[PDB]
Amino acid sequence: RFLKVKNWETEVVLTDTLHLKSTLETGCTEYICMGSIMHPSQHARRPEDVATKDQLFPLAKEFIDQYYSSIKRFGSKAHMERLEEVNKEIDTTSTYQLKDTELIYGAKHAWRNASRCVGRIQWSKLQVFDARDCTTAHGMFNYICNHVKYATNKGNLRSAITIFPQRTDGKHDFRVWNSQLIRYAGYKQPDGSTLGDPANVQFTEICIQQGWKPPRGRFDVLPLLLQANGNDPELFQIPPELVLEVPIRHPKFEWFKDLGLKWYGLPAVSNMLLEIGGLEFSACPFSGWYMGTEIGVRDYCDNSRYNILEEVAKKMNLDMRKTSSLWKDQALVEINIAVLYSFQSDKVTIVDHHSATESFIKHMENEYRCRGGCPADWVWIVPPMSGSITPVFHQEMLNYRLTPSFEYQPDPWNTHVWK
Amino acid sequence: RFLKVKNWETEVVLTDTLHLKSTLETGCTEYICMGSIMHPVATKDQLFPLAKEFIDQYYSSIKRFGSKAHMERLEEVNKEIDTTSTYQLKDTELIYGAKHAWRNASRCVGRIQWSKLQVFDARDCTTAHGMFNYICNHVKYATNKGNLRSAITIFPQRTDGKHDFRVWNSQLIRYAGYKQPDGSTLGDPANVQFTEICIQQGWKPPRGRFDVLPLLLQANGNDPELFQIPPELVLEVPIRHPKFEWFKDLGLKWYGLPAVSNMLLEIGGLEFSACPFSGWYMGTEIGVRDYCDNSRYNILEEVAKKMNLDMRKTSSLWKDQALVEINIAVLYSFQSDKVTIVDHHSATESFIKHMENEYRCRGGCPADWVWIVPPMSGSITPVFHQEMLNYRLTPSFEYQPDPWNTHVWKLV
Ligand code: HEM
Ligand code: HEM
Ligand SMILES: Cc1cc(N)nc(COc2cc(CCN3CCC(F)(F)CC3)cc(F)c2F)c1
Ligand SMILES: Cc1cc(N)nc(COc2cc(CCN3CCC(F)(F)CC3)cc(F)c2F)c1
Ligand SMILES: C[C@H](O)[C@H](O)[C@H]1CNc2nc(N)[nH]c(=O)c2N1
Ligand SMILES: C[C@H](O)[C@H](O)[C@H]1CNc2nc(N)[nH]c(=O)c2N1
Ligand SMILES: [Zn+2]
Repeated sequence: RFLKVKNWETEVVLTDTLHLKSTLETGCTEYICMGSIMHPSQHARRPEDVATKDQLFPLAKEFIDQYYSSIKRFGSKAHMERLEEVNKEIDTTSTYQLKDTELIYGAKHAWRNASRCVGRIQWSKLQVFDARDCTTAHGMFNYICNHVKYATNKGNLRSAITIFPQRTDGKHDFRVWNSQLIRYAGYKQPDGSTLGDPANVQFTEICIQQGWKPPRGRFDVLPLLLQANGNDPELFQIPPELVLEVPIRHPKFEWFKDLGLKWYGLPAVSNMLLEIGGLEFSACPFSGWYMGTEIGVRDYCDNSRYNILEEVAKKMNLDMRKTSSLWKDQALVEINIAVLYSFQSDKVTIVDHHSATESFIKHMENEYRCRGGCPADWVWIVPPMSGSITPVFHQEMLNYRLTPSFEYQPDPWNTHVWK
Repeated sequence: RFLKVKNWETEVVLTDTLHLKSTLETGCTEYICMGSIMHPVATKDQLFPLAKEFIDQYYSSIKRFGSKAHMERLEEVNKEIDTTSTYQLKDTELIYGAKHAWRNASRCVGRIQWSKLQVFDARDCTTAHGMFNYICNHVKYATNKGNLRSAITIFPQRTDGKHDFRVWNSQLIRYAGYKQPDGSTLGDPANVQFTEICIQQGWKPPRGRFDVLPLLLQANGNDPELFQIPPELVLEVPIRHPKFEWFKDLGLKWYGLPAVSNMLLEIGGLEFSACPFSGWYMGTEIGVRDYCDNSRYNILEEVAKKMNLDMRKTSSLWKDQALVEINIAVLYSFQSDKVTIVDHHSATESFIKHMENEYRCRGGCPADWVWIVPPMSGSITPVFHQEMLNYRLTPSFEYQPDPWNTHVWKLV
């Protein structure tokens, strides 16, 4: 009927009715909760390939309805024309095309709806680049460069999304094969260890296989591997002057700069699927700006990532015999101090996890005020260090799936037939 | 039906069949997940299937299912429910029930020790003085001069609801909280309400920072009664730091024995409304939650102050820096006094080992990621990366209303 969530630090109780508009399954049941499953559900809104009219149109009707409801219409002339227009369009092309307004609406609301995104207070300030006229990988390279350059903005990062042509039959997808626009290569060393970023060893090998010439450093920005209209993907090197990087140094430890660490400034997720009114935009790279922990905790300290903890602990002269000295926890703090200090010293947008989580609490409040709820994944929202000293740790959250949304999709090299 | 859980750090995949045996709700629906919600007497007819379920499972665990003894027990339980509208667990069933309620505690990271549980049967207890005696012996046994040992003491089960046994304390050892006229709090701000209840019941408070609270014990539905745990049974650890000589000057201490006492133990449909159980601490419970939660002792600013940290902006991570040192202090202090403690790294690693074993021998292990992940350094512990299925098996430990919200006072 209606569900309350409580913050146990402040005893604020919020009352959620927005979940009544939830469309697809969470993966949980009355008897089993999957809230820590990374991909709990395969409930998609349309079949795998080109859907029949009774399949795609209801999804379309729902989104147009929602969009016109959003803008204080519904039933207006333009709404009833838009329905008949989408009707005839599906009647004659098995798909339909979004107007520019609806596309901008759907992107912003997919972001707004992203229960895993702590950054959503910014949701309505999204720059939407319409790339639906794109037709070749070279055109995708042009569009993505413009995205990177606009979003980077000489460090004053700007949120943006570039939306390439929607899926038609499934054999013609546009995909950015890179999981993110800018990542560092991972190199399988002969002994068995790994140089660079271990997460990317496979993708780095597809790139080498596709003819990329690895510099074989620790921070080799990977080429783009762009696929247009289902064709074989093509490699492009992003102009280095477009890839802003921050050398990581520490405000107290002078020896820290000598770890040779740097990171890139723009986080740009490029492997997710944007779904609006039943249409599926398989190539929609979206970017914002980093939360320090993503680099300082996950990218740097995960065991199967850069794994610098013991290296930094050594330089710190920390008791590393046993776990209880908390040498890992201590170094982990210093690394995230360095990351934050470095980005701010170079005037590159970055938000610490205290500020970010605080903003999200404010966002939840706004959303419950105006929308009647805010889907949020507590497992993703709580930062990967110092969880309980951030306000979201003490904040109950309801999770549910609202459309438009960003969705996971298979890695294209698992599903692509080469030519 | 099967369900797979992945570890994204190791790629190990486990297959959960055990979830097919849960029965009460998780709180989640098919379209909403409530996995971060903290909190989401039986008739004769209701009790028979619950009883049979538990007796069936006990006899299954001991490879005696279908046996002569299984079937007579089942019939013997049915007669009791017919006669008395309830039944009595055998001692073996009580021990097994209690161990398995711990085993099934999806929020508990220390379940690798679930089968080493000392079970104190206190179902013959009739008065608050009796409960105190039992609880004193529990505390002495568990504390074991710092070599802490897991233990539960089980008092008589619910009958009509009018005769509940209750430990009104949320935990057996807690420090008192006193709000001052000026709004400030002395002691443990969490326990201010419960301290007020004791003071009203007659407890004379020392009004200090680490006053061990008195037990407030209710037997057979009667008004609860006050008892002072004998001070020699409350092992405490003064918190010092290995590096900062100044840390001892914070005057911090903590009690060695964590002993939860406000929960309900549910075995075969029977409700044991008073079942205090204890183990030993994970360091972050004290060092992160007890000390650094804002609603708690809130010593981050104090500790950061003494670290000459820049506390102007959050991005200096002064809170994270001070939190780590505090948790080092907690572990170093307990270890130096040879009082059992476990750091969150060692604890999470053992629980993964345990979880894996539980999938192998039992077909799964229900687990609450929101509670298993430590409250600091979350992703540098192995559990953060471990997918976990959450579901509710019985026997279970269950939450229950605070007794002062339900008790109807006898004394005029
Ligand atoms: C503007 C600054 C932003 C910040 C600080 C931010 C923060 C974050 C963080 C920390 C995560 C978790 C990332 C991880 O642990 O891998 C996340 C997830 C996510 N964000 Fe945001 N975000 C921002 C902008 C955006 C934008 C512009 C979009 C889309 C238009 C977006 C959509 C998402 C989605 C879909 C996820 C889930 C990703 C997944 O499931 O793998 N975010 N965000
Ligand atoms: C032996 C060492 C033990 C360790 C290291 C341990 C560790 C923990 C921790 C860290 C929590 C989370 C507590 C919180 O954040 O408030 C917890 C919860 C819990 N533990 Fe264990 N525990 C231990 C023993 C036990 C025993 C002996 C029992 C029962 C016989 C038990 C049953 C539970 C239950 C039911 C919870 C959930 C608490 C709640 O829901 O409020 N644990 N444990
Ligand atoms: C828009 C946006 C803003 C922001 N501030 N952050 C993000 C998240 O962006 C990245 C995320 C990752 C890691 C993704 N992670 C890998 C392991 C996993 F698969 F298990 C879960 C997903 C690497 C990157 F380079 C990223 F830019 C996105
Ligand atoms: C057997 C066992 C071992 C262990 N290692 N730990 C525990 C849990 O022990 C305690 C937990 C708490 C606080 C519980 N917490 C209160 C705030 C909340 F209500 F929000 C959520 C529950 C206080 C204490 F004194 C504790 F001993 C139990
Ligand atoms: C809102 C949220 O569920 C709440 O803060 C939970 C989070 N995880 C927790 N985890 C543990 N171990 N103990 C807790 O009290 C909590 N509190
Ligand atoms: C198993 C677990 O769900 C997985 O490791 C999750 C935990 N929470 C996370 N939270 C964020 N923000 N990002 C992640 O990659 C993860 N990983
Ligand atoms: Zn759930």
